[PDB]
Amino acid sequence: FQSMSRIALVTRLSPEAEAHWAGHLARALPGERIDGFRELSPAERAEVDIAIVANPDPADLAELPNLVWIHSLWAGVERLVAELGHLARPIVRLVDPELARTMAEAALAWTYYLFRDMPAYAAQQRARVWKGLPYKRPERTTVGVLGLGELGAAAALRLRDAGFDVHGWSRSPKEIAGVTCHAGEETLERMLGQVEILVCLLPLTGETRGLLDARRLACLPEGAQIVNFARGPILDSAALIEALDSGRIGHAVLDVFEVEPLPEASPFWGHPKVTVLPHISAATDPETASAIVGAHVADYRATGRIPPSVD
Amino acid sequence: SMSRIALVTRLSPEAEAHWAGHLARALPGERIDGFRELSPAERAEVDIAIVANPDPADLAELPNLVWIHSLWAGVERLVAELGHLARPIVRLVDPELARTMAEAALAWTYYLFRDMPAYAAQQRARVWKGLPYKRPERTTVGVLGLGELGAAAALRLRDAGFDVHGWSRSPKEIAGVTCHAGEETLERMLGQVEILVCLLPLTGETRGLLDARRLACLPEGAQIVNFARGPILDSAALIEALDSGRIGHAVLDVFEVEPLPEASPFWGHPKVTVLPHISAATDPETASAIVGAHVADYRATGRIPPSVD
Repeated sequence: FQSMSRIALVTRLSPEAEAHWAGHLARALPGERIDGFRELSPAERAEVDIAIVANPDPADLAELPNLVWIHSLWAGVERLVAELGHLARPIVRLVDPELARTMAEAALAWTYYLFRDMPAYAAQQRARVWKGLPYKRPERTTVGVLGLGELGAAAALRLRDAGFDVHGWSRSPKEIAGVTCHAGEETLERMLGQVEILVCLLPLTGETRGLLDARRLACLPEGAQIVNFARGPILDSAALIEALDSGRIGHAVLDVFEVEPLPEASPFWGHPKVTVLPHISAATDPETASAIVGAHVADYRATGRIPPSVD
Repeated sequence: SMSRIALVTRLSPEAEAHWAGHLARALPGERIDGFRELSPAERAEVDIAIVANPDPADLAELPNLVWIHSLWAGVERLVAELGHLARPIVRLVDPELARTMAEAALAWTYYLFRDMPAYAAQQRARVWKGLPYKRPERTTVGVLGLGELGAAAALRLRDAGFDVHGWSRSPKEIAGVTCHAGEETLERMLGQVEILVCLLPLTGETRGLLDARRLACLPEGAQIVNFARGPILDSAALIEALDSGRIGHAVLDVFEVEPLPEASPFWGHPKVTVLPHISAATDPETASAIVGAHVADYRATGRIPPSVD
């Protein structure tokens, strides 16, 4: 017999979440043989040359000999490259050309969530309290964006077009029309000082790890609200909790955490001033994500060319 | 001897105080107090009441009252309810209202679209689980009512990328929005709408418009936002549609009794988001100046502004 090729879907998602993906991937890649890792026998595993993954268990990936390369379903594979660099199979991240748009949407939707007092109304609804809160217009409301790369800039422009008084910070100079742009660590504290809602869209490096520490959080106005779409380590967890408790920070929408899935024992889950999101601000719709995986897979079947991978 | 103004509301104390401060700035010459702060002698001095969902019982304790200025745009409830006083009622026509209502339409569409209720429910249960996203362009959003508010709202939604459908009783064309006209087309419109935003005025033709039958026309799991008025929507029918799964969620801002009594089932319902009439939310800075001008003109001329009747 001619030996046969196949694809394993290796995740640690809920079974219904994995099955949702399987269905979409099957649509995008008809004829490929795609199975949940759990469904494959040892013979079938030895046939697998491509793994499509979402937070896979390394133990499962190690049970696939003859594996050639990996396609993540996620955009952020930093967790994965560290966890699995050692398997010496290229890792391909899911790069979606519409990420900036979708992240800018999310910045706006969650700024509105805070601006329009949705959390407070939800809390009051649970206590059966009817109580309208003071409204002021966006134009008298200062919104800060940390990070002015492709995502931060897109986000700032959506916020601007919504009518907010938008301030931007970056390490280098940036000029974005209708947005007051601040440059360098020197101007950061003056920028934080004026901002009622802060949206974080910074990349994680040496110079940004712990950038939002106890000191810097204290620079924000009393009651300021924060949205973290960046990475966990940009923000000092324990310092955020103390600032929340004391009232310095009014509310925090958190999408990114040092450990993900966020462990059950994190105090963030229960915290009254915290909204926890499971790393979805910028997610691709699975139809689009699947079609991109599909195209990459199809190109490898045609050319033997592994797509551009990560270090 | 002198005149004075009473601020008569059933808002939160801090919401009332926010208004008092702004009104005081817009009307420095005047004496303005919260109704509760006035003694019976002082009450007899009051000639103008500035109101927001006032308690009629309070307005009745002001004898020499001449006219009323509402802080709200929709005073239809009030004119009927205060018919027995036969005193002019002046509404707030505020130019910023359309912008602010359109903002709200968008923000709460985003609340539903981005799955915020479900993520909140997961958070309470300590469940980490990303949900499928689909783009706005593949997502149909309906607006009921295409007056000044509904049209503004439709345009914000359109510019957000949503597949926007509009319904009104009269013909109307809004660019980049699929517009439906007349009660005949209503059910075909409801039929393809995933999120429905209600911005209809209360009239004879709209009382009970969203009844059991019409709710059933929506696709399974459709989500609704009611920024219109309580009687547009059949309460008990909504609750049964929520329970059965026909309707996935409902954001409700408007109720015939406000504050919403502690015993309403809407408070404790897991598929309901209750908002305390924040469809009346308006920046008081801007609004106060309009009240101010009206009050000032009456102090100068004795002319009551154009009232409703």
